[PDB]
Amino acid sequence: NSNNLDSKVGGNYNYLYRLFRKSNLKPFERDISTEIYQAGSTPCNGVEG
Amino acid sequence: VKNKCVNFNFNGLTGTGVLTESNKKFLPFQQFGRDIADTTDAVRDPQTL
Amino acid sequence: QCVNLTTRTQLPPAYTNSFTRGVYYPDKVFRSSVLHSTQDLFLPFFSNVTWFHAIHVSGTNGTKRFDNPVLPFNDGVYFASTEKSNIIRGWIFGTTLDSKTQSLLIVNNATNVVIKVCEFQFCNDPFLGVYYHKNNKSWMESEFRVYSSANNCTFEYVSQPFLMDLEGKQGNFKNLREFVFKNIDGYFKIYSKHTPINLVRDLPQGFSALEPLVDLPIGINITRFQTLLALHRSYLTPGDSSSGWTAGAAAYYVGYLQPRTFLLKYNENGTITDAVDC
Ligand SMILES: *[C@@H]1O[C@H](CO[C@@H]2O[C@@H](C)[C@@H](O)[C@@H](O)[C@@H]2O)[C@@H](O[C@@H]2O[C@H](CO)[C@@H](O)[C@H](O)[C@H]2NC(C)=O)[C@H](O[C@@H]2O[C@@H](C)[C@@H](O)[C@@H](O)[C@@H]2O)[C@H]1NC(C)=O
Ligand SMILES: *[C@@H]1O[C@H](CO)[C@@H](O[C@@H]2O[C@H](CO)[C@@H](O)[C@H](O)[C@H]2NC(C)=O)[C@H](O)[C@H]1NC(C)=O
Ligand SMILES: CC(=O)N[C@H]1[C@H]([C@H](O)[C@H](O)CO)O[C@@](O)(C(=O)O)C[C@@H]1O
Ligand SMILES: *[C@@H]1O[C@H](CO)[C@@H](O)[C@H](O)[C@H]1NC(C)=O
Ligand SMILES: *[C@@H]1O[C@H](CO)[C@@H](O)[C@H](O)[C@H]1NC(C)=O
Ligand SMILES: *[C@@H]1O[C@H](CO)[C@@H](O)[C@H](O)[C@H]1NC(C)=O
Ligand SMILES: *[C@@H]1O[C@H](CO)[C@@H](O)[C@H](O)[C@H]1NC(C)=O
Ligand SMILES: *[C@@H]1O[C@H](CO)[C@@H](O)[C@H](O)[C@H]1NC(C)=O
Ligand SMILES: *[C@@H]1O[C@H](CO)[C@@H](O)[C@H](O)[C@H]1NC(C)=O
Repeated sequence: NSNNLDSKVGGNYNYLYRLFRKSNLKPFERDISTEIYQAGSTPCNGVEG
Repeated sequence: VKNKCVNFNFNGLTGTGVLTESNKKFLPFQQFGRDIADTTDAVRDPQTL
Repeated sequence: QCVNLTTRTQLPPAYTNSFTRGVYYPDKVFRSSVLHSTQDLFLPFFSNVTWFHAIHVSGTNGTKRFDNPVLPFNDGVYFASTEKSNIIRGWIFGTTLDSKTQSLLIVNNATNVVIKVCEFQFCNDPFLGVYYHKNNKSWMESEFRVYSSANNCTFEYVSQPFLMDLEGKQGNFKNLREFVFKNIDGYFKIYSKHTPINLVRDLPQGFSALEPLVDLPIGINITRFQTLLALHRSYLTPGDSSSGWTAGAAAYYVGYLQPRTFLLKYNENGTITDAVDC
């Protein structure tokens, strides 16, 4: 636990996690892309909505 | 200690046996030698190489 | 900085046979006078291997081949190179060879060996270029057009400086160098071997076990790879940097690894001298 170090009174938002990936990661694989994830049939054009 | 029945710990690999000078020429990426029975029958000394 | 090369004659792809090449040491355990059966990603014996050239044949039409296509990376690549003037300079591996994803670059800069896993906006025609000065009668590295931009660089390695003479040697291929590239569990496994050889046309016939070279902890997705070669410029071959170039004679052969069981023979000296593809 690192609550004494990684927590801020107003909220520490510097730590990020990946949600909405197309497929599961391979073992020891790193994905740092920031492309917009398309959940529906309508295709995105770099815009969130 | 050579030419004597000793317990040995070579780079974490423990065993019992007699260590003698070998004519085998290990490749630089090789540390242990194994026979047909997969037993460690040769070892490179981590200090004297 | 990206330059789109032109004046390349269109030729059908070439194919050849890999007889028994591509065998590498499965592990780092010494074995002598033994027949060891092991299952691994091996290049199948007598496999259909793609063949690429780099040559500028003098003539009216002739042939001006500079083959650096984007080839698949299915499970592992056997890459052989017959060269004499150090034309094959490296490779780039990735999925989408642009800034969207991360890519690996293993290149020879004629001074250092650079291995960078990072987000590269790779050029459509990436290459290197050596200029030949008539006054000095000397060859110097002058062009590096592999990528346009590099961002979010996670892995970097630069080797110790060297010389790597860039003279455009003429005659026979004096160097066969073989690599095996694998991408397993976030590790780029590179096995390498070098043999003198002396020929002009095809992939050498024989047996030579590849030794483990490096295990890069890159942790990236790789499905495609492109070979980076070096072209030649001098007082000859005038042009606008897209036609004013010539290709030094070189060739490289690409085969693909498959999960196979091989019976390897270790002689009394611990060297893999023969193999059987079961
Ligand atoms: C991955 O790359 C991002 C883009 O870097 C910027 O654009 C390049 C083309 C180049 O000009 C470079 O110098 C720029 O800095 C990094 O920056 C973030 O990009 C997002 C766009 O999706 C932007 O909203 C952020 O403001 C920007 N941050 C910074 C500090 O520039 C990424 O940096 C990390 O990821 C961000 C989501 C954010 O958490 C940032 O604080 C992080 O440092 C790069 N990601 C890595 C290196 O993991
Ligand atoms: C590694 O990269 C390949 C290619 O970029 C990914 O395969 C693609 O997967 C998407 C959906 O996941 C498909 O729409 C594409 O058609 C696929 N392309 C190819 C060439 O296969 C693969 O999913 C990636 N692997 C991981 C673990 O992310
Ligand atoms: C970069 C360059 O121009 N190389 C040219 C060489 C060089 O002049 C000599 O290798 C060094 O003097 O000479 C050629 O006739 C040759 O041998 O094929 C043509 C070739 O284009
Ligand atoms: C330490 O190990 C090295 C091998 O890397 C060896 O050359 C050297 O003699 C050793 N030193 C001692 C004091 O044993
Ligand atoms: C080279 O040609 C390709 C053709 O698809 C093009 O996409 C690319 O932009 C060109 N490069 C330059 C530098 O013009
Ligand atoms: C190798 O494959 C190509 C097409 O992929 C084919 O034309 C050629 O005949 C094949 N080689 C052999 C020896 O079958
Ligand atoms: C190649 O790159 C290395 C590091 O990026 C650099 O030190 C070296 O000078 C370069 N060599 C060239 C540009 O010929
Ligand atoms: C000749 O060599 C020197 C140093 O080796 C270099 O600075 C010079 O540019 C070369 N000549 C030409 C015409 O480039
Ligand atoms: C094994 O090595 C020795 C000495 O290095 C050499 O004399 C012998 O010919 C080698 N054996 C084989 C089969 O290469």
